[PDB]
Amino acid sequence: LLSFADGNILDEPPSPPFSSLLIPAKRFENYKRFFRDTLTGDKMGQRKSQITLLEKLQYHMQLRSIKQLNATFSSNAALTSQKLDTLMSLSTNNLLQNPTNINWYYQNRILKRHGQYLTNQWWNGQLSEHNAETVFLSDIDWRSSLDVLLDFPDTDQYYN
Amino acid sequence: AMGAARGAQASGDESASIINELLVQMDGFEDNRGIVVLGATNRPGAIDSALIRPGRFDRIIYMPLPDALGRAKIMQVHARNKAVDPNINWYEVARAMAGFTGADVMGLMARAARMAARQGRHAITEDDIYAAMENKTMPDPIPPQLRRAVSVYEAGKALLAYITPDYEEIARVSVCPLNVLTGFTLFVEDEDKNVNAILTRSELEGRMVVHLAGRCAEKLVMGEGQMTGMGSPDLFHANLIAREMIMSMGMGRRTGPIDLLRVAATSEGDPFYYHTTDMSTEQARVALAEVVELLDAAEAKAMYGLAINWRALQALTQALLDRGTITGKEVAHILESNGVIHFPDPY
Amino acid sequence: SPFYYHTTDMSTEQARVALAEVVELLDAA
Amino acid sequence: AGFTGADVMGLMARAARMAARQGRHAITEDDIYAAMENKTMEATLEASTAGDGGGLVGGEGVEGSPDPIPPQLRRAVSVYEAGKALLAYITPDYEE
Amino acid sequence: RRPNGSFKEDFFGSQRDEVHEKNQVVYQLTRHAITHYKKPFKGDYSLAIPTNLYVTDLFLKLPTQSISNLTNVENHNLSIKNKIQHNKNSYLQLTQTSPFSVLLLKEEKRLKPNKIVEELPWTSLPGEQLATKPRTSYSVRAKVAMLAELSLSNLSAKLDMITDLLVIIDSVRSNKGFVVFATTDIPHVLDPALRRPGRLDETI
Amino acid sequence: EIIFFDDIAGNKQAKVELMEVVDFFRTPEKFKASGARAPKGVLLVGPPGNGKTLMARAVAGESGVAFISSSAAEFIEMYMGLGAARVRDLFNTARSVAPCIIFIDELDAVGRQRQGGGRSNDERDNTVNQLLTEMDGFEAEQQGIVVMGATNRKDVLDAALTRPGRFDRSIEVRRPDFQGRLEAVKVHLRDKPVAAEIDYVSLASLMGGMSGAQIAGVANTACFLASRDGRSEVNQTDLTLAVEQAKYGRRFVGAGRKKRFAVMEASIALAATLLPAIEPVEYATIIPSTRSPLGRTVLKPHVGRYTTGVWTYRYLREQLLVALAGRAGEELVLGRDELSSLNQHRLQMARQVAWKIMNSGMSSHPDYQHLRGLGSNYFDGSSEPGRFQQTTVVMDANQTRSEAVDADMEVEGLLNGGYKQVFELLVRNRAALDALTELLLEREKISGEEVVQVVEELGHPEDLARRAQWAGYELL
Amino acid sequence: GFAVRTALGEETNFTAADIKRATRMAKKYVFYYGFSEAGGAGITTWANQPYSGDFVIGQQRARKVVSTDAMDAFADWPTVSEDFRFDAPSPSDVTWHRYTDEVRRVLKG
Amino acid sequence: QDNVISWSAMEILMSRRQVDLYKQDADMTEGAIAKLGPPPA
Amino acid sequence: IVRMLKGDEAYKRVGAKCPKGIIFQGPPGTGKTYLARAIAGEAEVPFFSSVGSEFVEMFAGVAAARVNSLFYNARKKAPAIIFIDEIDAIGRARSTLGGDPGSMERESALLAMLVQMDGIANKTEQVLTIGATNLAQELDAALLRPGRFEVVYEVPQPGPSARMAILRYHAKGKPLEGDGQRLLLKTAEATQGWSAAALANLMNEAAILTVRRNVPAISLPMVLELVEGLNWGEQAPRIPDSEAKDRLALITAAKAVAFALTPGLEPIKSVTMWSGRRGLGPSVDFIAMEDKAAMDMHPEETELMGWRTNFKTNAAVVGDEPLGEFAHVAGLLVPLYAGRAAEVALFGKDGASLATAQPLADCFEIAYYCVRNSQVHPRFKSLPPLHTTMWLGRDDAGRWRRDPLAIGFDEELGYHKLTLTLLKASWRRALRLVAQRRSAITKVAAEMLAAPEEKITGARLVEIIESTPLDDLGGEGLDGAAAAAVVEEAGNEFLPLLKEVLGQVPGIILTG
Ligand SMILES: Nc1ncnc2c1ncn2[C@@H]1O[C@H](COP(=O)(O)OP(=O)(O)NP(=O)(O)O)[C@@H](O)[C@H]1O
Ligand SMILES: Nc1ncnc2c1ncn2[C@@H]1O[C@H](COP(=O)(O)OP(=O)(O)NP(=O)(O)O)[C@@H](O)[C@H]1O
Ligand SMILES: [Mg+2]
Repeated sequence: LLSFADGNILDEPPSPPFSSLLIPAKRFENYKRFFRDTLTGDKMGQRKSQITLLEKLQYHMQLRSIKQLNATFSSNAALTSQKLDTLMSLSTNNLLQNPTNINWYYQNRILKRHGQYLTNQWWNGQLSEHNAETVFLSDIDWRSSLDVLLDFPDTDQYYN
Repeated sequence: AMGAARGAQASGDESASIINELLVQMDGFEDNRGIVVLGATNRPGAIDSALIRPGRFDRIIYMPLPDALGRAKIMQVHARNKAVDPNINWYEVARAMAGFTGADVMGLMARAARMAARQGRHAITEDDIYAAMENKTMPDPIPPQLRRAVSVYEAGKALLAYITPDYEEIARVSVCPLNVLTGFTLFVEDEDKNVNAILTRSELEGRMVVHLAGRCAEKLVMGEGQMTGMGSPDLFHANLIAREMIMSMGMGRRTGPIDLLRVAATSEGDPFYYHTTDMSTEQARVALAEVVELLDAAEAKAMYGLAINWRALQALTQALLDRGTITGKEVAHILESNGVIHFPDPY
Repeated sequence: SPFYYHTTDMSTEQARVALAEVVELLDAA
Repeated sequence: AGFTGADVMGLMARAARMAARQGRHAITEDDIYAAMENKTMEATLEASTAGDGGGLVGGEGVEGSPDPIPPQLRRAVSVYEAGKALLAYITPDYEE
Repeated sequence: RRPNGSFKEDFFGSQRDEVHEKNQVVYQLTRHAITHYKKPFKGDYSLAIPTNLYVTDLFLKLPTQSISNLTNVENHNLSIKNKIQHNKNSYLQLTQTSPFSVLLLKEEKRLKPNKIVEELPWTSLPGEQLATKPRTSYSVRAKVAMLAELSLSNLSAKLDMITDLLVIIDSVRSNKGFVVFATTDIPHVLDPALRRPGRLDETI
Repeated sequence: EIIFFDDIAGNKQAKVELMEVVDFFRTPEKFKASGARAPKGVLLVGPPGNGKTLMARAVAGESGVAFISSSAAEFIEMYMGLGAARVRDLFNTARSVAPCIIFIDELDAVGRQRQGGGRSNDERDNTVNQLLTEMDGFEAEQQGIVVMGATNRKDVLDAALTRPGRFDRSIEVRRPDFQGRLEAVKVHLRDKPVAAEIDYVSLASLMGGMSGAQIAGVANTACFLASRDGRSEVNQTDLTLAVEQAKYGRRFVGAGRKKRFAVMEASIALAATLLPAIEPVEYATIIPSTRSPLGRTVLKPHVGRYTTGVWTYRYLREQLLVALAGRAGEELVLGRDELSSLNQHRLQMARQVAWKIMNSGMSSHPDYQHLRGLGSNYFDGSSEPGRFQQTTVVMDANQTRSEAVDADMEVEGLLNGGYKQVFELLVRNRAALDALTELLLEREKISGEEVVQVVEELGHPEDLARRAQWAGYELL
Repeated sequence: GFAVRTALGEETNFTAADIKRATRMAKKYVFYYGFSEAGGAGITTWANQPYSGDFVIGQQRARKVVSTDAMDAFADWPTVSEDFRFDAPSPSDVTWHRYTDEVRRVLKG
Repeated sequence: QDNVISWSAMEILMSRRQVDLYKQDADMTEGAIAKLGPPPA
Repeated sequence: IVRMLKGDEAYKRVGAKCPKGIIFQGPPGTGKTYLARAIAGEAEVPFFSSVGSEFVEMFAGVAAARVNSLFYNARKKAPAIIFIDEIDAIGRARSTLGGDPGSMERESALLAMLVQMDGIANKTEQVLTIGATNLAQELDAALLRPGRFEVVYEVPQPGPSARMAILRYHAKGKPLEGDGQRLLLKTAEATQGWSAAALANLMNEAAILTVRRNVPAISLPMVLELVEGLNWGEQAPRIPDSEAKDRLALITAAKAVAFALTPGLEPIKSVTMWSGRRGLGPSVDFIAMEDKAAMDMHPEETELMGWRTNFKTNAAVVGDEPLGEFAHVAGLLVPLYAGRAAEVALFGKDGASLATAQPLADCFEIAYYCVRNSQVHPRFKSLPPLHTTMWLGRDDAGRWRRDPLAIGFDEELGYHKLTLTLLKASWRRALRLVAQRRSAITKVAAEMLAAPEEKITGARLVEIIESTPLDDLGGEGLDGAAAAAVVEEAGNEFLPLLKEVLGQVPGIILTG
């Protein structure tokens, strides 16, 4: 009865049931995100996280509704609706054919991401205090100097 | 409301006293001849421990969700004191009421009454029933080659699920319905299948072949360089079957009767997961060899079963390319009118 | 509160030596 | 060693029980030693058997545990204990 | 069991004890672990002796297997386990208005520890729309804070009772003429202060 | 007391906004021709100390209507239903005295999310929903009274409370601006005996970062120190000291520990002055404050990088050198056996820089150079609107078991080669280092011009040549 | 422990209580403070900075400050806010080998 | 039909030609890669 | 229901009975009180309004007596309507914990509420009850049992047509510039996710504004700025001019030009430099659902775009040969390397910044999918149908587990070296693209810097990319180091590789 510490972070403190500290759990949540998005998927049988049928249906319904508003207020319905809901009925047969997965990348790595650009990236280590925690916890403010704003990022986390 | 457990909202004064009185009346100096206390609740776990002990409250009876015939009988028995259609067949209407309860059936027939009254008619007709459900509710976009690929996939899979002995019956085959980019092949679900019956080896191999069918059809008709990744869940299930035949039922001549996998059900994602065992490199390699042999043989048999039915395959994929959706009867007829060749059954 | 009572994070090359020493103690006994 | 007064009184009551189990009324010394041994064995035996587990006790009748403890399995325990006590006797400065 | 741990002097540097006291604790601990195995009243229902734990694992559990040769797993064929704690052959046999709406949305809103987390678009959903979402479903900080709060509040409800239990159990040997049977299922989770002589010694 | 708008300083938009409501309240001039109904509620959000109260008093005064203000300190109580009782009381009396202005403080402490939590919520949210049925509720209206609430953070309030229709307008109250401080300090001196040689521009460009209450406290300490000194007025130097004591704090330090401070600050300043990619120094002190137990060297904030995010690679290497310079100089002067525990956090900062170089795809490994970071990036929302925290996950699926050893070996090479480099740098410039430490020891605080002067008159010729080559370029 | 062993002539469990303490300090000598020669200078790629004692579920006693171990804890500056904590990626069991070897060299000297 | 099973998974599900072409892209030491394919080495 | 409640005289003929109770549930701002007052006004019957909080007070038993008096005198003046808004504070589910008096009085009032409302067993009692909540899950299930609250109705937030109708009704009595119809249409398809109260408040604030700034009627830009600033807040200031801003503009222009040359992507709407938000910088923006409906594209058009054959999207043409979910996805790695490639081409490694590192750090995931999970890599298409990447699900403790046969699969099949080959090829492609389109990137940057709103439109960007000729790869400003890796002689195509294999067998003669 002796472990050898194979797959884990080297020194980790205990968790709220013992120690009220919340950093290990905050890193574990991103670990689980990585698992679901790269390795396994959300059900047994998927190549990755995929856009479900319920959503492919909701995209169709949003576009249908916007197209109607437009034409109708500027100025073949219930059939599509009923067959679309009986399409919704499946929602669980995991053996559906989804030929491509580029919509996931285009929606989750271009539209929610590097389509944009973050501007708070780094900082020179020489602040009015000897730290960044002390500055962020200081009494008054130190992010004002026109008086533009100059802030610093949080420290990056690593988890291997 | 009275049969709450201890630690309820009291200090040993009110609810305690009424529970003790219920006890004394049921137990202490009972003269209770013929008397029956037919208590009713919906969460029987909350009742105090002192009340369900032997003698006091022991019989417990459960009422489950009614089924098609149950709710059909409910609708019949409720139709007595009302002005419903003189004669309306409605067990098929009950099929549209899946997942309901008796209370919801009462409410739905009352809604139908109100819907008929809104129409001014003093006689509730059948459509009002349907009307209930409706008021509670409130060119070619696709390129050619994609339609071709998906249709060939579904054609192969349906063809091989048809000629295989003892498989389920096709219920629908659709390719991009409503221009939603998707394709599938539904099989009719029955309550007749008893899961306690064991699985022969022949049945498992037949399922493996049916799963590899669609990928093999794509490879045969369109070529390797045009194969996509749409046939992935079938691949997963084929590999799952092939691993369970070797590591969980001892059907491999080289591993032997050793048990290395164990299906298990979740506390109710997915319904199931597995229990595995840590193997060494020797054992793992000896098992991988057999799994690979099984999968390769299954692929070869699928290729032959498709190649000897080329005319039926052509007819079916053309029917899918022009119609978009087919049911079971129509695909059976298309396949029979073209000379389909069933696999034998040696048993 | 697989059961494990101890835990170590020494490298594998020191674990080899430590276990060799334990084993030769047991052999002498 | 390490006992208190409560331990001594509990031991004397247990010794009365152990003297009953041999058809006697008065406590002897071997009844005190047997009380100590019985305390210890009770403690272990109660921690092993605890659920569907089990497998250590040997006189209850049920499938796991035979009734008269086969003699081939008693010779072995005698050999085990003889070796252990002999080694503990010839080792200098060991306990007694 | 009413409520040692060295993890305070490793990561939190508390170190509120004199050096001689720590040394004494260490001496007694090594001697106790090594030489009090199978000794009456001194080496007993004690969790500080590794051999007692070995014995319980040897007669109660099934044989444990070694580590695996796979990657992306911890040591065995499994993933890392949570930080804060809240028959058949094949799978081919494991695939079989008020109440509807209210109970669906009632069981939909509850907290689920094993849900991953969703991500936001770096340009958050516009204002009011964001308020339609439970906070614990798109932010790690909120979910982890909720789980920690739950676990700690649940822990803080232990409230040892062994004192009055102890006195009223020691009470009944001054009376005469009745007997008291106390039955249980898990005698090892009981406190050792009850098993002390004079309170509950006779076991059956 | 009665307050007017001009007694308040800055917040020009708050005024503009809280002005429309004055126009709508006392003199409904044009809003019949516009067709606009009157806004019913205003939410004043901002940090505390920026006076989000006297603004309510000012709007109520300049509009000239009753002003019954009550905080939630009398709204928090555990007895049966009394919160809703006091809410009904305040609201029905405001309806009786209508028109009116109901201002309420402490809204975040009561208007939190309705959920289970503790037992108090069986009461706490009860009061809240009574609140909810007073603003809109039934009755379809009362008069159109104005209800205003002061809260620090809007993100914590209930969803129903912050909805358009219960709080129509929402205005922010930030810390005073440059001209905001200019005006707020000068309106705070007609109540002070002051001299005439006062130019508020120096104070406005010197008190940047403080809240209004802190400016008032600055004036208070100025007056009290003028009294305790024996004078009758306060002039330039007077204020300067006051604000210098209010900002940089005010403990004994041995003369043996003081030289460590001096050596490390002088080494950091010499490094940051001789490296052409780092900003120029602005001042260096050795006087510990109440929160930083050692000296500080402060650099001129380069606005370009801070606003765009263009932190090049050259700059990151030089920042590594700067982070190690302190320990380099300590070991150079006081000998290796005297390394101290004053460079723990500078070592953590050097580690941060060295790992950011590797994880930002700047490495020199061919399999890493311009291609990859370390693992998978996942961002999370911080305690603010625009703040995101990064996380990187590295598993067997992206690191191949012998790139871990290379990551370690290269980060180690960076750190230790950087240390050797900066050590040789300080070796070549010993004279300037000792001169700087003597001057720092004798003055206890110096500015950038003295540093640059000393180092240019005492530095090594080759380092000065390099420093002169890259002297004109804006960004590097 | 070394005195007991050199007087009695035989090893005891007294050593058990020393090395433990010593090992802790030795790690702090190599990783956190950076006094050793691990790498050419003493700067390693990883270090374990303490956390404040506020996180623990603390207690209260009537004792003074410990002789050294609580008095030499005055030179640490623990971490207080959670969103500014730094933790480098753990070493790689071939770097860990060399670092623990540096600890061993210190202890043996 | 194979009666000797190799310690490597590459040699089980690949042809000899494919192995001799692809074995340079494996994540193993050189002494391991030199043991796969044609025994010429 | 109010035609039935008020002398039905036609509903009684078919015995259609009224529901004895209704619940209105939905988010805040939906219209439950408004609707209550509406039905009251059209109800012409006694209407008793209360709140579920006025019941509990200082003493005990008072809440029960209050609900008793309410329901009793309501039964006395039948037929009537009761309306308890926010029963959440009174109809809360009874817990099992908490010995405080407040719970006592609350559940006692709950009991009284119950026994009274089921106290309509005299069916002719035509007392109708209505509750409104936004916390429907907190209700005790004893309330929703049949015979007490038979029906609940959900008030959803409005869709596009309902939003246009609300903005139509709440605009009678206000001045609207030109045709108000198109204004209402635009702000209806621009206020997605809004409630009804929010739209009403939007109309009111607009009118206040017109006065405040001397304008006769409300126009479209003013209401657009209104809705934006109400969504996000105040409008942050632009970026100060520097030499850092020039490099930022250059890398953003390189990202835009690379997004506009990738085959098979959605249309680009605009390229901005200001973004008016706090924390965010420049952006590249693509069309939304509105422009899709206006242009009539299939909702998932970016997926189908991997199989069409002859078309043109921004400045990329594909001709009579489709991409294949491998080229289609691995085409994404070039726009992610464009900024870093522009920097390394113009300045060298010293110019590599932290601005360009965050996209670059997200390419291993895409390439790992392309190589391992996609199952369409040309190397693994020709193996037996083995699944080398199988995980066998999670237990209730939430931990995954692995296919036990997979000892050493990822090391022997070579997924890592393949991924790196893909990434290095992509990097060289990006370098060449950036070296060829140098002048185009220069002009896009210069033009978006000297713009009115620092914003350029997609049509103009495409026009710039199309209108200027390619450069010459001759090392004009190509850093010297990156000027060697750009004449690499890519070796792109397969046929010149196949003919050098076919030239080894003697029988074959090849033509052109
Ligand atoms: N804009 C301002 N102009 C002038 N003085 C201001 C301003 N804002 C705040 N003050 C000063 O702040 C003090 C009163 O602040 P106060 O209203 O009490 O802050 P608060 O909003 O109530 N938060 P708190 O005081 O911590 O509860 C007075 O000394 C005012 O002179
Ligand atoms: N169908 C509608 N048509 C027009 N305006 C509407 C409509 N529904 C609601 N409104 C407007 O929305 C406001 C009324 O909403 P309200 O009655 O407060 O809704 P609610 O659902 O009761 N909100 P809450 O009490 O916070 O949960 C007024 O401005 C109405 O004019
Ligand atoms: Mg309402």
